[PDB]
Amino acid sequence: KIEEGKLVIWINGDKGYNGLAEVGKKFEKDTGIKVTVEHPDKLEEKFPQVAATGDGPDIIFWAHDRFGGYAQSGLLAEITPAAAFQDKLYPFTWDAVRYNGKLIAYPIAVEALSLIYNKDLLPNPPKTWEEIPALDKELKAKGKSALMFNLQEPYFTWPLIAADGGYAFKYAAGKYDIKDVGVDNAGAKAGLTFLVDLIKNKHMNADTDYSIAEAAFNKGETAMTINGPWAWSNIDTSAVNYGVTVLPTFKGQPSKPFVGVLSAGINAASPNKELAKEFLENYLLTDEGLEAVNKDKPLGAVALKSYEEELAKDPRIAATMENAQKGEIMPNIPQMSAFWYAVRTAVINAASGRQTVDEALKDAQTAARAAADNREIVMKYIHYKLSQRGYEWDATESEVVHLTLRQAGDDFSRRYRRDFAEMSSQLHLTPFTARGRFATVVEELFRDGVNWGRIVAFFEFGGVMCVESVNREMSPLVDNIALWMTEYLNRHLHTWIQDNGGWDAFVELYGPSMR
Ligand SMILES: O=C(c1cc(-c2cc3c(cc2C(=O)N2Cc4ccccc4C[C@H]2CN2CCOCC2)OCO3)n2c1CCCC2)N(c1ccccc1)c1ccc(O)cc1
Repeated sequence: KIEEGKLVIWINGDKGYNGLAEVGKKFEKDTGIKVTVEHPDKLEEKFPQVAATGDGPDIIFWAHDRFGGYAQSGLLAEITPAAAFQDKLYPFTWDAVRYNGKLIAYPIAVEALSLIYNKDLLPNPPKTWEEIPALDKELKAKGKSALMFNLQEPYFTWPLIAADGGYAFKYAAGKYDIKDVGVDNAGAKAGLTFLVDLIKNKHMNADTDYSIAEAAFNKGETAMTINGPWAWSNIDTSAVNYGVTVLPTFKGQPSKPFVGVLSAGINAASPNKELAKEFLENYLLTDEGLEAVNKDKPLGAVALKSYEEELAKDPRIAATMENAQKGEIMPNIPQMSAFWYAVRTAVINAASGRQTVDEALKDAQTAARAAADNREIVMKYIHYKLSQRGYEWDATESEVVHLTLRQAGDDFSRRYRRDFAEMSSQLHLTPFTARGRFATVVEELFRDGVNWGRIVAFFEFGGVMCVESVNREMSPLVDNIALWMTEYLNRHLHTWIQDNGGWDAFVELYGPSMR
Protein backbone atom coordinates (compact mmCIF):
# COMPACT_ATOMS: atom_id res chain seq x y z
CA LYS A 1 0.00 0.00 0.00
CA ILE A 2 1.21 3.49 -0.90
CA GLU A 3 1.17 5.91 2.03
CA GLU A 4 -1.53 8.58 1.85
CA GLY A 5 -0.61 12.14 2.82
CA LYS A 6 2.83 12.30 1.17
CA LEU A 7 4.23 12.17 -2.36
CA VAL A 8 6.99 9.71 -3.28
CA ILE A 9 8.70 10.58 -6.57
CA TRP A 10 11.09 8.38 -8.57
CA ILE A 11 13.46 9.88 -11.15
CA ASN A 12 16.66 8.59 -12.71
CA GLY A 13 19.98 9.40 -11.06
CA ASP A 14 21.33 11.19 -14.11
CA LYS A 15 18.61 13.84 -13.70
CA GLY A 16 18.44 16.86 -11.44
CA TYR A 17 16.89 15.07 -8.48
CA ASN A 18 18.39 17.54 -5.99
CA GLY A 19 16.71 20.38 -7.85
CA LEU A 20 13.48 18.38 -8.00
CA ALA A 21 13.82 17.94 -4.24
CA GLU A 22 13.83 21.74 -3.96
CA VAL A 23 10.44 21.92 -5.69
CA GLY A 24 9.14 19.30 -3.26
CA LYS A 25 10.47 21.34 -0.34
CA LYS A 26 8.63 24.42 -1.63
CA PHE A 27 5.49 22.30 -1.99
CA GLU A 28 5.95 20.98 1.55
CA LYS A 29 6.57 24.51 2.83
CA ASP A 30 3.30 25.80 1.37
CA THR A 31 0.99 22.84 2.00
CA GLY A 32 2.71 20.68 4.62
CA ILE A 33 2.62 17.70 2.23
CA LYS A 34 5.89 15.81 2.63
CA VAL A 35 7.59 15.15 -0.72
CA THR A 36 10.35 12.54 -1.00
CA VAL A 37 12.41 12.26 -4.19
CA GLU A 38 14.31 9.01 -4.77
CA HIS A 39 16.57 7.76 -7.57
CA PRO A 40 16.57 3.95 -7.42
CA ASP A 41 18.96 2.04 -9.64
CA LYS A 42 17.22 0.51 -12.68
CA LEU A 43 13.91 2.15 -11.79
CA GLU A 44 12.57 1.58 -15.31
CA GLU A 45 12.45 -2.12 -14.38
CA LYS A 46 11.84 -1.54 -10.66
CA PHE A 47 8.68 0.53 -11.19
CA PRO A 48 6.56 -2.02 -13.14
CA GLN A 49 7.56 -4.67 -10.59
CA VAL A 50 6.38 -2.72 -7.54
CA ALA A 51 3.42 -1.22 -9.42
CA ALA A 52 2.22 -4.69 -10.48
CA THR A 53 1.12 -5.29 -6.86
CA GLY A 54 -0.29 -1.80 -6.31
CA ASP A 55 2.85 -0.48 -4.60
CA GLY A 56 5.60 1.95 -5.55
CA PRO A 57 5.92 5.72 -5.83
CA ASP A 58 3.17 8.22 -6.53
CA ILE A 59 4.99 9.81 -9.49
CA ILE A 60 7.39 8.16 -11.95
CA PHE A 61 9.76 10.14 -14.19
CA TRP A 62 10.98 8.49 -17.40
CA ALA A 63 10.98 8.87 -21.16
CA HIS A 64 7.54 8.61 -22.75
CA ASP A 65 8.39 5.47 -24.74
CA ARG A 66 8.17 3.17 -21.70
CA PHE A 67 4.87 4.68 -20.54
CA GLY A 68 2.86 3.01 -23.31
CA GLY A 69 3.67 -0.42 -21.94
CA TYR A 70 3.05 0.89 -18.42
CA ALA A 71 -0.40 2.18 -19.38
CA GLN A 72 -1.37 -0.99 -21.27
CA SER A 73 -0.77 -3.05 -18.12
CA GLY A 74 -2.78 -0.53 -16.08
CA LEU A 75 0.08 0.98 -14.07
CA LEU A 76 -0.54 4.67 -14.89
CA ALA A 77 -3.56 6.83 -14.10
CA GLU A 78 -5.19 9.01 -16.74
CA ILE A 79 -4.27 12.64 -16.09
CA THR A 80 -7.02 15.22 -16.63
CA PRO A 81 -5.44 18.63 -17.30
CA ALA A 82 -7.64 21.58 -18.14
CA ALA A 83 -7.47 23.09 -21.62
CA ALA A 84 -5.87 26.23 -20.17
CA PHE A 85 -2.99 24.15 -18.80
CA GLN A 86 -2.57 22.03 -21.93
CA ASP A 87 -2.01 25.22 -23.94
CA LYS A 88 1.00 26.02 -21.73
CA LEU A 89 2.92 23.08 -23.25
CA TYR A 90 3.82 22.31 -26.84
CA PRO A 91 1.08 20.22 -28.50
CA PHE A 92 3.47 17.58 -29.86
CA THR A 93 4.69 16.85 -26.33
CA TRP A 94 1.13 15.89 -25.37
CA ASP A 95 1.10 13.50 -28.34
CA ALA A 96 4.08 11.67 -26.81
CA VAL A 97 2.10 10.94 -23.62
CA ARG A 98 -1.20 9.91 -25.26
CA TYR A 99 -1.96 6.18 -25.29
CA ASN A 100 -5.22 4.66 -26.57
CA GLY A 101 -6.71 8.15 -26.77
CA LYS A 102 -5.90 9.02 -23.14
CA LEU A 103 -3.22 11.22 -21.60
CA ILE A 104 -1.15 9.14 -19.16
CA ALA A 105 1.68 11.51 -18.17
CA TYR A 106 2.80 15.15 -18.00
CA PRO A 107 5.47 16.16 -20.53
CA ILE A 108 8.54 17.68 -18.89
CA ALA A 109 11.51 17.82 -21.26
CA VAL A 110 12.30 17.18 -24.93
CA GLU A 111 15.45 15.34 -25.99
CA ALA A 112 16.82 14.48 -29.43
CA LEU A 113 20.10 14.01 -31.28
CA SER A 114 21.95 17.02 -32.67
CA LEU A 115 25.09 17.80 -34.65
CA ILE A 116 27.96 18.59 -32.26
CA TYR A 117 30.88 20.32 -33.98
CA ASN A 118 34.32 21.55 -32.92
CA LYS A 119 34.28 25.32 -33.41
CA ASP A 120 38.08 25.41 -33.77
CA LEU A 121 38.47 22.74 -36.46
CA LEU A 122 35.11 23.63 -38.05
CA PRO A 123 33.76 27.15 -37.49
CA ASN A 124 30.87 26.74 -39.94
CA PRO A 125 29.26 23.29 -39.69
CA PRO A 126 27.99 21.68 -42.90
CA LYS A 127 24.27 21.97 -43.62
CA THR A 128 24.03 18.82 -45.78
CA TRP A 129 25.25 15.25 -45.50
CA GLU A 130 26.49 15.36 -49.10
CA GLU A 131 29.23 17.93 -48.41
CA ILE A 132 30.75 15.81 -45.61
CA PRO A 133 32.99 13.64 -47.88
CA ALA A 134 34.63 16.75 -49.35
CA LEU A 135 34.94 18.16 -45.82
CA ASP A 136 36.63 14.95 -44.67
CA LYS A 137 39.22 15.10 -47.47
CA GLU A 138 40.45 18.50 -46.24
CA LEU A 139 40.56 17.43 -42.58
CA LYS A 140 42.45 14.21 -43.34
CA ALA A 141 45.26 16.40 -44.71
CA LYS A 142 45.66 17.82 -41.18
CA GLY A 143 45.34 14.53 -39.28
CA LYS A 144 41.65 15.04 -38.43
CA SER A 145 38.37 13.54 -39.59
CA ALA A 146 34.98 15.04 -40.41
CA LEU A 147 32.43 12.91 -38.55
CA MET A 148 32.56 10.09 -35.99
CA PHE A 149 29.41 8.83 -34.25
CA ASN A 150 28.05 5.56 -32.88
CA LEU A 151 27.43 3.15 -35.77
CA GLN A 152 26.61 0.11 -33.61
CA GLU A 153 23.21 1.30 -32.35
CA PRO A 154 20.49 2.21 -34.88
CA TYR A 155 19.26 5.07 -32.67
CA PHE A 156 22.20 7.16 -33.93
CA THR A 157 22.03 6.17 -37.62
CA TRP A 158 18.24 6.32 -37.96
CA PRO A 159 17.96 10.13 -38.56
CA LEU A 160 19.88 9.69 -41.83
CA ILE A 161 17.98 6.52 -42.76
CA ALA A 162 14.57 8.11 -42.08
CA ALA A 163 15.38 11.38 -43.88
CA ASP A 164 14.32 10.28 -47.38
CA GLY A 165 11.19 8.42 -46.26
CA GLY A 166 12.13 5.68 -43.81
CA TYR A 167 9.75 5.12 -40.91
CA ALA A 168 9.51 2.68 -38.01
CA PHE A 169 5.75 2.13 -37.68
CA LYS A 170 2.84 3.81 -39.41
CA TYR A 171 0.49 5.81 -37.18
CA ALA A 172 -3.23 5.85 -37.97
CA ALA A 173 -6.21 6.71 -35.75
CA GLY A 174 -4.10 6.89 -32.60
CA LYS A 175 -2.61 3.41 -33.02
CA TYR A 176 0.70 2.16 -34.39
CA ASP A 177 0.50 -0.39 -37.21
CA ILE A 178 3.27 -2.83 -36.28
CA LYS A 179 2.93 -4.62 -39.64
CA ASP A 180 3.48 -1.42 -41.69
CA VAL A 181 7.26 -1.02 -41.35
CA GLY A 182 9.38 1.27 -43.50
CA VAL A 183 12.89 -0.16 -43.43
CA ASP A 184 12.56 -1.70 -46.90
CA ASN A 185 11.45 1.39 -48.81
CA ALA A 186 13.66 3.46 -51.11
CA GLY A 187 14.00 6.31 -48.62
CA ALA A 188 15.56 4.00 -46.04
CA LYS A 189 17.67 2.36 -48.75
CA ALA A 190 18.95 5.73 -49.99
CA GLY A 191 19.79 6.85 -46.46
CA LEU A 192 21.55 3.63 -45.49
CA THR A 193 23.37 3.57 -48.84
CA PHE A 194 24.85 7.00 -48.10
CA LEU A 195 25.99 5.77 -44.68
CA VAL A 196 27.67 2.69 -46.16
CA ASP A 197 29.10 4.87 -48.94
CA LEU A 198 30.81 6.97 -46.27
CA ILE A 199 32.32 3.80 -44.80
CA LYS A 200 33.34 2.46 -48.23
CA ASN A 201 34.99 5.81 -49.01
CA LYS A 202 36.97 5.42 -45.72
CA HIS A 203 35.40 8.58 -44.26
CA MET A 204 34.02 6.56 -41.33
CA ASN A 205 34.90 3.20 -39.80
CA ALA A 206 32.25 0.51 -39.34
CA ASP A 207 33.68 -0.48 -35.94
CA THR A 208 33.07 2.95 -34.36
CA ASP A 209 30.85 2.66 -31.28
CA TYR A 210 29.76 5.18 -28.65
CA SER A 211 33.00 5.21 -26.64
CA ILE A 212 35.29 5.43 -29.69
CA ALA A 213 33.26 8.32 -31.12
CA GLU A 214 33.03 10.19 -27.81
CA ALA A 215 36.75 9.78 -27.13
CA ALA A 216 37.51 10.97 -30.67
CA PHE A 217 35.51 14.20 -30.40
CA ASN A 218 36.39 14.99 -26.77
CA LYS A 219 40.10 14.79 -27.69
CA GLY A 220 39.89 16.98 -30.80
CA GLU A 221 40.59 14.19 -33.28
CA THR A 222 37.32 14.54 -35.23
CA ALA A 223 35.47 17.73 -36.10
CA MET A 224 31.89 16.49 -35.67
CA THR A 225 29.81 13.93 -33.81
CA ILE A 226 26.15 13.02 -33.33
CA ASN A 227 24.98 12.82 -29.72
CA GLY A 228 22.34 14.08 -27.31
CA PRO A 229 22.31 16.39 -24.28
CA TRP A 230 23.45 13.54 -22.01
CA ALA A 231 26.95 13.83 -23.55
CA TRP A 232 27.34 17.60 -23.08
CA SER A 233 28.85 17.31 -19.59
CA ASN A 234 31.73 15.14 -20.83
CA ILE A 235 32.62 17.71 -23.51
CA ASP A 236 32.32 20.58 -21.01
CA THR A 237 35.12 19.20 -18.84
CA SER A 238 37.23 18.49 -21.93
CA ALA A 239 39.32 21.10 -23.75
CA VAL A 240 37.04 20.97 -26.81
CA ASN A 241 35.06 24.15 -27.48
CA TYR A 242 31.96 22.62 -29.05
CA GLY A 243 28.81 23.95 -30.66
CA VAL A 244 25.40 22.30 -31.13
CA THR A 245 23.41 22.83 -34.33
CA VAL A 246 20.83 21.23 -36.62
CA LEU A 247 21.62 17.83 -38.11
CA PRO A 248 22.76 17.92 -41.75
CA THR A 249 20.12 17.50 -44.43
CA PHE A 250 19.98 14.54 -46.82
CA LYS A 251 18.62 14.99 -50.36
CA GLY A 252 17.46 18.44 -49.30
CA GLN A 253 15.34 16.86 -46.53
CA PRO A 254 16.01 17.15 -42.79
CA SER A 255 17.41 14.30 -40.75
CA LYS A 256 14.71 12.79 -38.53
CA PRO A 257 16.01 11.71 -35.12
CA PHE A 258 13.66 10.00 -32.71
CA VAL A 259 12.38 12.32 -29.97
CA GLY A 260 12.35 11.26 -26.32
CA VAL A 261 10.03 13.20 -24.03
CA LEU A 262 10.82 13.01 -20.32
CA SER A 263 7.42 12.58 -18.70
CA ALA A 264 5.93 12.37 -15.21
CA GLY A 265 3.33 9.64 -14.77
CA ILE A 266 0.98 9.10 -11.84
CA ASN A 267 0.76 5.64 -10.29
CA ALA A 268 -2.64 4.06 -10.90
CA ALA A 269 -2.66 2.72 -7.32
CA SER A 270 -1.60 5.98 -5.66
CA PRO A 271 -4.07 7.41 -3.11
CA ASN A 272 -2.69 10.92 -3.74
CA LYS A 273 -3.43 11.39 -7.45
CA GLU A 274 -4.96 14.81 -6.76
CA LEU A 275 -1.94 15.94 -4.72
CA ALA A 276 0.35 14.68 -7.49
CA LYS A 277 -1.72 16.52 -10.11
CA GLU A 278 -1.53 19.69 -8.02
CA PHE A 279 2.23 19.34 -7.52
CA LEU A 280 3.07 18.67 -11.18
CA GLU A 281 0.82 21.37 -12.65
CA ASN A 282 1.19 24.24 -10.18
CA TYR A 283 4.71 23.70 -8.81
CA LEU A 284 6.92 21.66 -11.15
CA LEU A 285 5.63 22.75 -14.58
CA THR A 286 6.37 26.42 -13.94
CA ASP A 287 9.25 28.69 -14.91
CA GLU A 288 10.54 28.52 -11.33
CA GLY A 289 9.90 24.79 -10.98
CA LEU A 290 11.74 23.81 -14.16
CA GLU A 291 14.58 26.24 -13.43
CA ALA A 292 15.25 24.52 -10.10
CA VAL A 293 15.61 21.16 -11.85
CA ASN A 294 17.56 22.61 -14.80
CA LYS A 295 20.02 24.37 -12.48
CA ASP A 296 20.96 21.00 -10.95
CA LYS A 297 21.21 19.00 -14.18
CA PRO A 298 20.16 20.53 -17.53
CA LEU A 299 16.95 19.15 -19.01
CA GLY A 300 17.77 20.23 -22.56
CA ALA A 301 14.61 21.47 -24.21
CA VAL A 302 11.47 21.65 -22.09
CA ALA A 303 7.80 21.23 -22.95
CA LEU A 304 6.72 24.40 -21.11
CA LYS A 305 6.53 27.16 -23.73
CA SER A 306 7.34 30.01 -21.34
CA TYR A 307 10.58 28.49 -20.03
CA GLU A 308 11.61 26.95 -23.36
CA GLU A 309 11.60 30.43 -24.92
CA GLU A 310 13.96 31.42 -22.10
CA LEU A 311 16.23 28.37 -22.44
CA ALA A 312 16.31 28.82 -26.23
CA LYS A 313 18.65 31.80 -25.78
CA ASP A 314 21.39 29.18 -25.59
CA PRO A 315 21.78 27.98 -29.21
CA ARG A 316 22.42 24.40 -28.06
CA ILE A 317 18.90 24.26 -26.59
CA ALA A 318 17.33 25.79 -29.69
CA ALA A 319 19.16 23.21 -31.81
CA THR A 320 17.82 20.39 -29.62
CA MET A 321 14.26 21.64 -30.10
CA GLU A 322 14.79 22.26 -33.82
CA ASN A 323 16.03 18.71 -34.41
CA ALA A 324 13.14 17.40 -32.31
CA GLN A 325 10.62 19.34 -34.40
CA LYS A 326 12.16 17.89 -37.57
CA GLY A 327 12.29 14.34 -36.18
CA GLU A 328 9.65 11.87 -35.06
CA ILE A 329 8.20 11.02 -31.66
CA MET A 330 9.58 7.72 -30.37
CA PRO A 331 6.79 5.10 -30.63
CA ASN A 332 5.62 4.29 -27.10
CA ILE A 333 4.91 0.58 -27.67
CA PRO A 334 6.98 -2.37 -26.36
CA GLN A 335 7.00 -3.70 -29.95
CA MET A 336 9.77 -1.21 -30.79
CA SER A 337 12.27 -3.67 -29.28
CA ALA A 338 11.78 -5.99 -32.26
CA PHE A 339 12.20 -3.01 -34.60
CA TRP A 340 15.49 -1.92 -33.04
CA TYR A 341 16.79 -5.50 -32.91
CA ALA A 342 16.15 -5.97 -36.63
CA VAL A 343 17.48 -2.58 -37.76
CA ARG A 344 20.61 -2.98 -35.63
CA THR A 345 21.62 -6.21 -37.38
CA ALA A 346 20.74 -4.70 -40.77
CA VAL A 347 23.04 -1.72 -40.18
CA ILE A 348 25.80 -3.94 -38.79
CA ASN A 349 25.71 -6.43 -41.67
CA ALA A 350 25.50 -3.72 -44.34
CA ALA A 351 28.38 -1.69 -42.88
CA SER A 352 30.73 -4.67 -42.55
CA GLY A 353 29.98 -5.91 -46.08
CA ARG A 354 28.35 -9.22 -45.14
CA GLN A 355 25.17 -8.12 -46.94
CA THR A 356 24.09 -5.42 -49.34
CA VAL A 357 21.93 -2.51 -48.21
CA ASP A 358 18.99 -4.00 -50.11
CA GLU A 359 19.30 -7.46 -48.55
CA ALA A 360 19.96 -6.19 -45.01
CA LEU A 361 16.84 -4.01 -45.06
CA LYS A 362 14.69 -6.72 -46.66
CA ASP A 363 15.79 -9.06 -43.86
CA ALA A 364 14.81 -6.33 -41.38
CA GLN A 365 11.38 -5.87 -42.98
CA THR A 366 10.62 -9.59 -42.77
CA ALA A 367 12.05 -9.80 -39.24
CA ALA A 368 9.70 -7.04 -38.08
CA ARG A 369 6.74 -8.73 -39.79
CA ALA A 370 7.67 -12.06 -38.19
CA ALA A 371 7.80 -10.46 -34.74
CA ALA A 372 4.23 -9.21 -35.24
CA ASP A 373 3.12 -12.70 -36.29
CA ASN A 374 4.77 -14.39 -33.30
CA ARG A 375 3.23 -11.77 -31.01
CA GLU A 376 -0.15 -12.69 -32.51
CA ILE A 377 0.44 -16.37 -31.71
CA VAL A 378 1.34 -15.57 -28.09
CA MET A 379 -1.46 -13.10 -27.37
CA LYS A 380 -4.17 -15.23 -28.98
CA TYR A 381 -3.03 -18.20 -26.89
CA ILE A 382 -2.81 -16.26 -23.62
CA HIS A 383 -6.21 -14.64 -24.19
CA TYR A 384 -7.68 -18.12 -24.69
CA LYS A 385 -6.10 -19.49 -21.51
CA LEU A 386 -7.25 -16.53 -19.42
CA SER A 387 -10.78 -16.69 -20.83
CA GLN A 388 -10.90 -20.38 -19.88
CA ARG A 389 -10.57 -19.35 -16.22
CA GLY A 390 -12.96 -16.41 -16.65
CA TYR A 391 -10.44 -13.55 -16.91
CA GLU A 392 -10.70 -11.14 -19.83
CA TRP A 393 -7.49 -9.59 -21.15
CA ASP A 394 -7.50 -6.16 -22.79
CA ALA A 395 -4.44 -6.72 -24.99
CA THR A 396 -11.58 -20.70 -38.97
CA GLU A 397 -9.33 -21.69 -41.87
CA SER A 398 -6.83 -18.86 -41.34
CA GLU A 399 -6.92 -19.58 -37.59
CA VAL A 400 -6.00 -23.27 -37.99
CA VAL A 401 -2.60 -22.75 -36.36
CA HIS A 402 -4.07 -20.92 -33.36
CA LEU A 403 -6.90 -23.44 -32.90
CA THR A 404 -4.57 -26.45 -33.16
CA LEU A 405 -2.03 -24.97 -30.74
CA ARG A 406 -4.56 -24.20 -28.00
CA GLN A 407 -6.17 -27.64 -28.23
CA ALA A 408 -2.73 -29.24 -28.01
CA GLY A 409 -2.10 -27.13 -24.92
CA ASP A 410 -5.43 -28.21 -23.45
CA ASP A 411 -4.52 -31.84 -24.17
CA PHE A 412 -1.18 -31.32 -22.42
CA SER A 413 -2.88 -29.72 -19.42
CA ARG A 414 -5.44 -32.53 -19.31
CA ARG A 415 -2.88 -35.35 -19.51
CA TYR A 416 -0.82 -33.86 -16.67
CA ARG A 417 -3.69 -32.28 -14.74
CA ARG A 418 -2.49 -33.45 -11.32
CA ASP A 419 1.09 -32.41 -12.09
CA PHE A 420 -0.09 -28.97 -13.24
CA ALA A 421 -2.22 -28.55 -10.11
CA GLU A 422 0.73 -29.18 -7.79
CA MET A 423 3.08 -26.96 -9.81
CA SER A 424 0.59 -24.10 -10.11
CA SER A 425 -0.01 -24.20 -6.35
CA GLN A 426 3.64 -24.43 -5.24
CA LEU A 427 4.84 -21.92 -7.85
CA HIS A 428 7.16 -19.16 -6.63
CA LEU A 429 5.73 -16.15 -8.48
CA THR A 430 6.70 -12.57 -7.64
CA PRO A 431 7.07 -9.58 -10.00
CA PHE A 432 10.76 -9.46 -8.98
CA THR A 433 11.63 -13.06 -9.92
CA ALA A 434 8.99 -13.82 -12.56
CA ARG A 435 11.33 -13.23 -15.50
CA GLY A 436 14.09 -15.32 -13.94
CA ARG A 437 11.61 -18.07 -13.08
CA PHE A 438 10.36 -18.04 -16.68
CA ALA A 439 13.83 -18.07 -18.27
CA THR A 440 14.93 -20.90 -15.97
CA VAL A 441 12.04 -23.20 -16.91
CA VAL A 442 12.35 -22.44 -20.63
CA GLU A 443 16.07 -23.30 -20.53
CA GLU A 444 15.24 -26.67 -18.96
CA LEU A 445 12.54 -27.38 -21.55
CA PHE A 446 14.85 -26.85 -24.54
CA ARG A 447 18.21 -27.86 -23.05
CA ASP A 448 18.22 -31.29 -24.70
CA GLY A 449 16.64 -30.03 -27.92
CA VAL A 450 13.66 -28.30 -29.53
CA ASN A 451 10.64 -30.33 -30.64
CA TRP A 452 6.95 -29.60 -31.12
CA GLY A 453 6.08 -31.26 -27.80
CA ARG A 454 8.43 -29.00 -25.84
CA ILE A 455 7.05 -25.96 -27.69
CA VAL A 456 3.54 -26.92 -26.56
CA ALA A 457 4.86 -27.17 -23.00
CA PHE A 458 6.56 -23.80 -23.52
CA PHE A 459 3.25 -22.15 -24.39
CA GLU A 460 1.42 -23.98 -21.60
CA PHE A 461 3.87 -22.79 -18.94
CA GLY A 462 3.48 -19.18 -20.05
CA GLY A 463 -0.27 -19.62 -19.77
CA VAL A 464 0.11 -21.07 -16.27
CA MET A 465 2.16 -18.07 -15.15
CA CYS A 466 -0.43 -15.70 -16.63
CA VAL A 467 -3.30 -17.51 -14.88
CA GLU A 468 -1.37 -17.54 -11.60
CA SER A 469 -0.56 -13.85 -12.08
CA VAL A 470 -4.26 -12.94 -12.22
CA ASN A 471 -5.08 -15.31 -9.35
CA ARG A 472 -2.45 -13.70 -7.10
CA GLU A 473 -3.60 -10.12 -7.87
CA MET A 474 -0.62 -9.41 -10.16
CA SER A 475 -2.46 -9.03 -13.45
CA PRO A 476 0.01 -6.46 -14.93
CA LEU A 477 2.52 -9.34 -15.00
CA VAL A 478 0.49 -10.97 -17.80
CA ASP A 479 1.61 -8.30 -20.28
CA ASN A 480 5.27 -8.86 -19.37
CA ILE A 481 4.97 -12.65 -19.62
CA ALA A 482 3.45 -12.26 -23.09
CA LEU A 483 6.45 -10.16 -24.15
CA TRP A 484 8.91 -12.70 -22.72
CA MET A 485 7.23 -15.52 -24.65
CA THR A 486 7.27 -13.45 -27.84
CA GLU A 487 10.95 -12.54 -27.44
CA TYR A 488 11.98 -16.16 -26.94
CA LEU A 489 9.92 -17.12 -29.99
CA ASN A 490 11.59 -14.49 -32.18
CA ARG A 491 15.15 -15.04 -30.95
CA HIS A 492 15.48 -18.78 -30.38
CA LEU A 493 12.50 -20.86 -31.54
CA HIS A 494 11.86 -19.11 -34.87
CA THR A 495 14.82 -20.66 -36.72
CA TRP A 496 13.93 -24.20 -35.64
CA ILE A 497 10.29 -23.68 -36.65
CA GLN A 498 11.37 -22.43 -40.08
CA ASP A 499 13.83 -25.30 -40.60
CA ASN A 500 11.21 -27.89 -39.55
CA GLY A 501 8.37 -26.99 -41.91
CA GLY A 502 6.92 -23.97 -40.12
CA TRP A 503 3.68 -23.98 -38.17
CA ASP A 504 2.04 -25.77 -41.10
CA ALA A 505 4.12 -28.80 -40.10
CA PHE A 506 2.83 -28.48 -36.53
CA VAL A 507 -0.77 -28.64 -37.77
CA GLU A 508 0.03 -31.70 -39.88
CA LEU A 509 1.56 -33.54 -36.91
CA TYR A 510 -0.91 -32.64 -34.14
CA GLY A 511 -3.99 -32.16 -36.35
CA PRO A 512 -4.76 -35.87 -36.80
CA SER A 513 -4.98 -36.28 -33.01
CA MET A 514 -7.83 -33.73 -32.79
CA ARG A 515 -10.79 -35.50 -34.41
O1 LIG B 1 10.02 -28.77 -15.13
C1 LIG B 1 9.10 -28.70 -15.93
C2 LIG B 1 9.10 -29.57 -17.15
C3 LIG B 1 7.99 -30.11 -17.85
C4 LIG B 1 8.47 -30.89 -18.87
C5 LIG B 1 7.72 -31.69 -19.87
C6 LIG B 1 7.60 -31.19 -21.17
C7 LIG B 1 6.93 -31.96 -22.10
C8 LIG B 1 6.40 -33.18 -21.78
C9 LIG B 1 6.51 -33.70 -20.51
C10 LIG B 1 7.18 -32.95 -19.54
C11 LIG B 1 7.34 -33.52 -18.16
O2 LIG B 1 8.32 -34.19 -17.90
N1 LIG B 1 6.39 -33.26 -17.24
C12 LIG B 1 5.13 -32.58 -17.54
C13 LIG B 1 4.65 -31.68 -16.43
C14 LIG B 1 3.52 -30.89 -16.63
C15 LIG B 1 3.05 -30.05 -15.63
C16 LIG B 1 3.70 -30.00 -14.42
C17 LIG B 1 4.82 -30.78 -14.20
C18 LIG B 1 5.31 -31.62 -15.19
C19 LIG B 1 6.53 -32.46 -14.93
C20 LIG B 1 6.60 -33.68 -15.85
C21 LIG B 1 5.64 -34.77 -15.44
N2 LIG B 1 6.33 -35.96 -14.83
C22 LIG B 1 7.18 -36.66 -15.83
C23 LIG B 1 6.32 -37.33 -16.86
O3 LIG B 1 5.42 -38.26 -16.26
C24 LIG B 1 4.56 -37.58 -15.35
C25 LIG B 1 5.34 -36.92 -14.24
O4 LIG B 1 5.79 -33.73 -22.88
C26 LIG B 1 6.11 -32.86 -23.97
O5 LIG B 1 6.70 -31.68 -23.43
N3 LIG B 1 9.86 -30.85 -18.82
C27 LIG B 1 10.26 -30.03 -17.76
C28 LIG B 1 11.71 -29.80 -17.47
C29 LIG B 1 12.60 -30.24 -18.62
C30 LIG B 1 12.19 -31.60 -19.13
C31 LIG B 1 10.80 -31.56 -19.72
N4 LIG B 1 8.05 -27.78 -15.70
C32 LIG B 1 7.96 -27.13 -14.42
C33 LIG B 1 8.10 -25.75 -14.33
C34 LIG B 1 8.09 -25.14 -13.09
C35 LIG B 1 7.93 -25.89 -11.94
C36 LIG B 1 7.78 -27.26 -12.03
C37 LIG B 1 7.79 -27.89 -13.26
C38 LIG B 1 7.06 -27.46 -16.69
C39 LIG B 1 7.42 -26.78 -17.84
C40 LIG B 1 6.47 -26.46 -18.80
C41 LIG B 1 5.14 -26.81 -18.59
O6 LIG B 1 4.20 -26.49 -19.53
C42 LIG B 1 4.77 -27.48 -17.44
C43 LIG B 1 5.73 -27.81 -16.49
